[PDB]
Amino acid sequence: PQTTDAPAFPSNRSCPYQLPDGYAQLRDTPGPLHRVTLYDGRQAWVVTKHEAARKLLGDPRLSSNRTDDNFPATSPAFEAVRESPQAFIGLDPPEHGTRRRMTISEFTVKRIKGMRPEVEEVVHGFLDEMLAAGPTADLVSQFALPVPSMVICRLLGVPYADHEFFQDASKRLVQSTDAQSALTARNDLAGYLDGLITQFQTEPGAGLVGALVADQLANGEIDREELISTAMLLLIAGHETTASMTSLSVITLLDHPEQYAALRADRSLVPGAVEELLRYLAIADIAGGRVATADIEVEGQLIRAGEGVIVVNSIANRDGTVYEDPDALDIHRSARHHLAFGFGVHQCLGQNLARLELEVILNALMDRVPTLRLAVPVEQLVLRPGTTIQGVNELPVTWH
Ligand code: HEM
Repeated sequence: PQTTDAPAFPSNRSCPYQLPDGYAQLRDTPGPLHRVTLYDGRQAWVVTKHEAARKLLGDPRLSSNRTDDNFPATSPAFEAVRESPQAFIGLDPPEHGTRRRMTISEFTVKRIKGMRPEVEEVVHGFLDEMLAAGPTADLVSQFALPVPSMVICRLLGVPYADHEFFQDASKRLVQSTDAQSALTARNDLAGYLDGLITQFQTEPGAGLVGALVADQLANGEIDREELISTAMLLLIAGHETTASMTSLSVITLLDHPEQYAALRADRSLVPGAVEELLRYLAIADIAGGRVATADIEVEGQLIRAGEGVIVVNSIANRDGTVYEDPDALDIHRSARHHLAFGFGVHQCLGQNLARLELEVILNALMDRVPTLRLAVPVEQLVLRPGTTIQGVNELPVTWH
């Protein structure tokens, strides 16, 4: 018999908005932790319950150091991160805070509020274009990706004129199935950002990269390679997460037409619906990895120093002790306290930007394209694997 008490992890989704069978199994198994086997045969722990996930994400004994040999890499592609200097996502205190603080001023509530006109312009512009062209369209390449791309590039000071290059590099990295393809995509982006830094040293300019070059880099308070990695992190996260939330939300909303109609009739529901979609779709388990630097006892189970732990926020978000009937999409529920953005010192820096983008995107689609519908059946879509950010390669749509 082939039964194991340490199942292969991660698993791939067969439905965009449902837990893989293996994950539903882990969700139902008692206790905060479960053993899994990673692609390389190493055993790690997964965290599968909501409160335990918050506790462990808050535990400084669980390090985010991706350069540690014992870090729970889930594919050969993940060997691209550990090669070059880490952005603050891969740092622990105190280095984490000193670096994160260099970027936080771009993401304040006041700044995000001030960005609304820009986001609305960008959303409606790419919609103007896609709609004028007429159906059939790929919602991913014509809308879901370029919108957040343009927005984050403005925030960063990355010239949108180079979009074909850096969007392809982003796409290659996210779709990477091996180490060499990931390393090449990373190096391509790194060289591009390196040249941008030199350009800023000659001629100062707007955007976070411009500011970091003029200030911290000029004071030697950040390494050039660290600045590259930081800009890269913000660029890729800025592009890829919102793109996936857009595509998957459209698919999910169209599969729940009663809720989608309700959303259209009462736009005050949009912010709450965005939270529920974030909870339900939980696109970023790829960002729950940790390595124990000391023994941690968790409700009778022992995590040993040197063991990998992955906090699986999609499974945690389906904890029925927190969300009644957790596998039901309910745009009227309180999806508050969800872990789609993590918890603690590494909680998503871009979360409020993401929330603004998704609110504007959903309102715009309901306003401008009320007849939007998929042009192929949901079953024909190709979902990305559990080793990357959740999403679809392409999303064929049509409308009146
Ligand atoms: C759209 C939905 C998004 C989801 C579901 C999401 C998810 C996550 C998660 C789970 C983490 C925690 C990683 C960890 O604990 O190791 C994270 C961190 C982070 N995210 Fe987001 N993200 C989204 C959008 C964005 C956007 C639009 C940006 C803009 C740049 C962004 C930038 C970041 C950064 C810089 C971090 C690292 C924070 C730190 O380590 O201190 N994310 N995100």
